Amino acid sequence: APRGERTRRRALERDIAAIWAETLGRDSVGPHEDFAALGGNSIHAIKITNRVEELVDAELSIRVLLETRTVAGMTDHVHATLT
Repeated sequence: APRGERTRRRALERDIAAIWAETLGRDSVGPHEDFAALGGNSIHAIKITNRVEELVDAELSIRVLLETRTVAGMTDHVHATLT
């Protein structure tokens, strides 16, 4: 039962990490790296969030990125909304 839900969530996490990496101009971003430690600013926060919203086809507060601050944290806070 939760093998499936772990697979579901890791797939989202992969995609969100790629959005962060592209936006922040890095080859990749780790699941637990802090947004600000990566040089993330308000412009990046908006772009990442806009793209994650297009990805899951749902509107999300910018607080979702800015209060979780990691790709894994954001994933979980989004994966919840969808569940």
